[PDB]
Order: sequence, then structure tokens, then C-alpha cells
Amino acid sequence: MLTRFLGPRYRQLARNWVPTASLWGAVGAVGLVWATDWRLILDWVPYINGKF
Amino acid sequence: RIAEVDARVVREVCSKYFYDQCPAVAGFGPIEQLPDYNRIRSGMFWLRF
Amino acid sequence: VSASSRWLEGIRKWYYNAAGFNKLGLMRDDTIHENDDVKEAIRRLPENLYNDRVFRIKRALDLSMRQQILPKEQWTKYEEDKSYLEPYLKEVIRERKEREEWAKK
Amino acid sequence: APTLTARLYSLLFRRTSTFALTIVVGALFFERAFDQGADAIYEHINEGKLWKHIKHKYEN
Amino acid sequence: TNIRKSHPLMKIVNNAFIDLPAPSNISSWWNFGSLLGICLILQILTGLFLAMHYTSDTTTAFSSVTHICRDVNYGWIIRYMHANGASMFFICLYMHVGRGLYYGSYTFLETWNIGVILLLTVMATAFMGYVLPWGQMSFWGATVITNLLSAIPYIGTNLVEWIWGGFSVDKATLTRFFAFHFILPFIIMAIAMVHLLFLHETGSNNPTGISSDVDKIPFHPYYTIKDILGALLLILALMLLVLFAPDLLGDPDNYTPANPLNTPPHIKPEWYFLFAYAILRSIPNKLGGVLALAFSILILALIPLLHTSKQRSMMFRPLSQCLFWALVADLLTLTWIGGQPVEHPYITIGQLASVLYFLLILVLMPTAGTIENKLLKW
Ligand code: HEM
Ligand code: HEM
Ligand SMILES: Cc1c(-c2ccc(Cc3ccc(OC(F)(F)F)cc3)cc2)[nH]c2cc(Cl)ccc2c1=O
Repeated sequence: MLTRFLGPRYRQLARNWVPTASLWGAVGAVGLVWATDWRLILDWVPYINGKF
Repeated sequence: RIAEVDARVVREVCSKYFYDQCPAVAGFGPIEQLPDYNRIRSGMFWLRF
Repeated sequence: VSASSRWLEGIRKWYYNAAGFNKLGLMRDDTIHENDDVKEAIRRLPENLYNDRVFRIKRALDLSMRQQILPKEQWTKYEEDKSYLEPYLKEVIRERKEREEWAKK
Repeated sequence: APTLTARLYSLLFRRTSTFALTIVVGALFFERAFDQGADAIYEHINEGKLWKHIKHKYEN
Repeated sequence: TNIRKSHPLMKIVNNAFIDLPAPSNISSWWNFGSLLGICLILQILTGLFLAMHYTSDTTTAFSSVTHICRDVNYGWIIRYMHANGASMFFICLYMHVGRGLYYGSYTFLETWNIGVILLLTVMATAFMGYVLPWGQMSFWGATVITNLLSAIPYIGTNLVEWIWGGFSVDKATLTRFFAFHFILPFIIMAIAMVHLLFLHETGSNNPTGISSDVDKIPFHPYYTIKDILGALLLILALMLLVLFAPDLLGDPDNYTPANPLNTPPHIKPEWYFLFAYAILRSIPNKLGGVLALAFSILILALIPLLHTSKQRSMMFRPLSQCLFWALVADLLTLTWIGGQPVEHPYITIGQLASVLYFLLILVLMPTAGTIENKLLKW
């Protein structure tokens, strides 16, 4: 019941902080793919594809 | 001039002049607890941002 | 003058130069190991001598950090090194031994 | 700005999220580059000794 | 305000690692204590992955280790890392002890004694580990150490039989040695927590030997980066041993299966016990030899009592420095002698080295301290 956080200030703060959250999500995704050696995604990358 | 300032302008100017800058520090008196210069310098940015 | 005293003076001067604490600008009493007696003796010092001791120790620690030594003209002279912590430590030890002697009875 | 390091700072190293993204991408490419280089050097030093060099003789 | 300084759990870490005041001039010799923190954890990791493939049965122990070497994926790397980590641990440990002895760190009596306990525990763990492969040297080292307690009068045979769990070294001995080897590192880590705890109250020492409250700096970022550099150098040396000379510090004879009947003619222990093996061979007497072996290790507990100098550290004490390096050379001499057969002239050299060792520790160091006290006129 977190209804305290519905106002102009919080949507403004969310707008400010969206890009950093997206970049951290991208960092997590790329790290997971690199760590697991997931061939499904990596086979489409041009220079990486030659390692298989 | 004052009426033309908004949140975006303040953010950009402050990021220009404060963020990740080397400051100058002066202390006088019982200042044994003043942090080291490396700690003050590292406090000028955030890892979350 | 005594020949034995001359040999003792020569050996003491040689050992003073060999110890090497003078190269960091310290005095002999700066290098004493601090225990309860020495802690009380240092606590009894006047202001100027205490501040001089603090600065000398701080400079020596910085030189030790940087692996340097002073130039040869700033080294402490053996003849001018006069002990400043003698009477205070002497009196503190005297009082402690008096307390022990009373405790024996 | 003309200098390469100034461009790298103003483009990538300001934020920390971009710093981390740069690090992971660099690791991803550096893995393949280093592996190929090391394998090439090791194969050249020991030419005519490894199994893959004498493999063609026996298998039809 | 700051969660780091008020959270119940992060406050301990903040006061232990991040905001700790440390001296500004501690040299590289202070890194070894941190390195012993790393190596221990390393042995806990690699060893924990060897326990997933090891079986303690006497008929299937050598075979299990060879299965680990040959069949497990990258198992040879883990095996030889765990094998050489012992040598790295003991090098770091002896450097730690020498650092404490040279710079007068033994005046912290509690930390010094807890360290002596840690030294004994680590020695026991290293010895019990070397038996699990079940080769020749494993068998004939377990036999000798277990018989070492037979010298105690009136209870020796019973204690020997109880430790063996039988009339000889056999399956029960191997199984219980495996259990103790598994469990003892956790006790070592628990005691090391106390080793740190007793040092937190008094602060750390510096090479000058003078109190350094005037010059202090935070532990982070200054000694975290030095810790990283020291860890990197340690990993370099360990991997050099693992990848370019896997059997330099080992023994060939432990690659044969254990034979209860035969004995090799050139038995010797690992390189980090040979000095004790040099002392015990010197005395031609069983109880006397065992007592000399015990006292050569337990003499570190009496080091604080023999201090007689006005200056804490040997930085300003040339005679003490000369005697210290003579002691180190004598330990090297004993380590050289322990790897040789008992024959002329090595017997005389070993006896003289042991006499010199005890005389240097007990007699000459306090005498030099008193002489230096008289030279400085105090
Ligand atoms: C301070 C911690 C430790 C030290 C100094 C140590 C030392 C040793 C040594 C010197 C060996 C002989 C290796 C050889 O000669 O090939 C060994 C073997 C072994 N250790 Fe440890 N060890 C430690 C912790 C552990 C732990 C925590 C475990 C398991 C949980 C473990 C499991 C084993 C096993 C299974 C072997 C026999 C397998 C082999 O020969 O490689 N060790 N250890
Ligand atoms: C597994 C065993 C051990 C571990 C993990 C360990 C770890 C540490 C650590 C982390 C420190 C603080 C950092 C430093 O001063 O370098 C330290 C300090 C110290 N340790 Fe150890 N240590 C061990 C064994 C020993 C032994 C065997 C001794 C002595 C016989 C000893 C005596 C000392 C002393 C005196 C200090 C304080 C040094 C000073 O500040 O003057 N420790 N140890
Ligand atoms: C004296 C001696 C040793 C020897 C063994 C161990 C040590 C050190 C030690 C001492 C005690 C210890 O247990 C304790 F820590 F107290 F729990 C663990 C290790 C020193 C020497 N090991 C040999 C091994 C072979 Cl194969 C043959 C002969 C010898 C030989 O004559």
C-alpha cells in the first residue's frame, strides 16, 4: 500500500534515474552473456563468431 | 536571467563544475579527524551514477 | 684524562655513529621504548620539549616512509645530544621503588 | 578534445555505468584476441610436433 | 547519518578494514600477514574440491588420487595448487615470524602466544595432509610421528596404540587423519579471528619501533592496494611453481604405493620440517631428542621474557642485527644438514649447529642487549 510515492517529485526522480538503470541492466545482460558463453546470442556478433 | 533557470540547467552546470573535480581544502585547529585527500577526492563522484 | 676513559669515549662515539638514529634527526631519548614509567615521564614534560619531541618523531617517521635520510649537515651531533628525559624518568623510578619498598613491609 | 584521452574521458569514463559497460565489452573482445595470439605463438614454437600437425597423415 | 558507521554488521568491517588507523611507514614485510590470510582461504577452496573425488579407503586412495590427476577435468591444476600452497603458506609463515622477531613485535604477548598456537596447528594440519596420498613417505612419516609419543614414560605405548587405532598404521589411521585434516582448518580460521582481535586493541608496529600516533593514515585505500599487489605477486610465484616446475619441492618416492615391508634408504620429511629433523638426529637419546625437538619450536614462547634492551626494534642495534643474521644462517645450515645422510662430517656439523641455535637464542641476545644499554649510557 505504498501510496506515499505518487506525486510530481517521484515521477521527476524516476525520469532522471531511468538512463542509469537501463545502463546497469545492459551491463548485467552483457556480463551474463560473456560469462556463460551463450552461443545463441554470441553467434551473431561478427568477430566473436569465429571462435567457434 | 534568473527566470530562465530550471532543473535541467542546474543539473548540467553542477555536473560541469562539481562532479569528479579535484578540490582545494584548508583546515585549521583540531583537525585530526579530517579525511585524507584521497577520501575527499573519492567523495566527488558516485559509483551508483 | 684517563686512557681507559679515552677508549670508552672513542667506542661510545663509534657506536653512536653506527646506531644510525641520528641520520633521521632523532635524539637518543626519542628512541626509548615506552612503558608505564616512560609514559608518566613523558606526561610530566613541559610544553616546548613535548612539542619538539613530537615534531622530531613525525619528521623521522616521514623520512622512514620515503626511505630517505637527512643531509649530513643536519645530523644530530654526538656531543650536543644532551638527554632531556633523564630527571623525569629518574624521579618516576625512584617513586615506584619507594612504593615497592613500602609494599614489602 | 582533439586528444584521444580527452575524448575517452568525456565519452566513456565520466559515468561509472558506462565505465563498467566499457570494461565488459573490452574483456569480451580481449578474450578472443589474446586466445588467438597465444595459440598462434604456441603453435609456431612447436611446429611439426602437435597432433593437429601430423593428423592428416593417418586419418583418411 | 552514514549507514556504514551505524549498521550492526557493516560497522565491524568498517572498524576492522576501512577506517582503521595504521602507521604510514610500514614496509613490505607487513604484507605477509595478509598473505597468510589469502593462502589459508585458497587451501580451503582447492582442498574442498579435492574432497569431492577422494576416498579414504586404504585400498583405493592412491588410485583415487591418480584418478583426480588423470580423469577429472582440470583436476591436475587443483591438485598441484593444493600441493604447492603448503610450501607457499610455510614460506609466508616463516617470513611473518622473522618480521615479528626482528622488529620487536613480541611485546604484544597475547597476539604472540596466539600466533604460536596457530603455528602449531598449521604444522599439524600440514603433516596430516601429507599422509592422505598413501605413498611411501606418507607411511613412513605417519609411523615416525606416531612413534614420537612412545618416548613418554609409562603411557607411551598405550598412546601410540590409541592414535594408530590398532597395532600399526592401517586403514583406521588413514580415515581419522582424513577427518582431522578436513576439520582443523576451520579451527585455524577461528583462532586467527582472535589473533586479529587481540591486535585491534594495541594497534600495529612500525620498523622504527617508535610509537606512531602522530603519523597515521586510513587503511583504505593505502594498504588495500598494497594488499592487491602482494596478492598478485603471490599468485605469480605459485603459478610459476604449478606450471613450470610441478615437482621441484616434492619427493619422487611418494609416487610409489605404500609398502609396509620395504623402507627407502634416503627417507626425509618435507623441506619445512628438516630443521627439526636436524635437531632430533643430533642428540643420541630418544627422550632427549624428542624434548629437544619440542623445545626448539616452543622456545618462541620464551622470547618476550628475554628482552633486555631499552629500544624495541633492531633498527638501531647493530650487534643484535649481526646475531639475528647469524641465527638465520644457522637455520639455513640446519635445513641443509637435514637433507643429508647421517655420516661423517655431517653429524658434527649438525650438533654444532643445534648448540649454536640454542646458545644464540638464549645466551647471546640478552648479553648484547645489556652491552648496548651500557654503551648508550642508560
Ligand atoms: C591450511 C589448510 C590446509 C593445508 C596447509 C593443507 C595441506 C595439505 C598438504 C601439504 C597436502 C599433501 C598434498 C600432496 O602431498 O600431494 C594435502 C592434501 C590433501 N588435502 Fe589439504 N590442506 C589444507 C586444507 C584442506 C582442507 C580444508 C581440505 C578439505 C576440506 C583438504 C583436503 C585435502 C585432501 C583431500 C588431500 C589429499 C588429496 C591430494 O593428495 O591432493 N585440505 N593438504
Ligand atoms: C595462520 C596463521 C596466522 C595468520 C593468518 C596471521 C595473520 C596476521 C595478520 C592479518 C596480522 C595483521 C597484519 C600484519 O601485521 O601483517 C598479523 C599480525 C601479527 N602476527 Fe600473525 N598471523 C598468523 C600467525 C602468526 C604467528 C605464527 C606469529 C608469531 C609467532 C604471529 C604474530 C603476529 C604479530 C606479532 C603480529 C603484529 C605485528 C606487528 O604489528 O608488530 N602471527 N598476523
Ligand atoms: C623428526 C622427524 C620428522 C618431523 C615431523 C614433524 C615435525 C614438526 C611437527 C611437530 C609437531 C606436530 O604436531 C603437533 F603440532 F604438535 F600437533 C606436527 C609437526 C618435525 C619433524 N619427520 C620425519 C618424517 C619421516 Cl618420513 C622420517 C623421519 C622424520 C623425523 O625423524
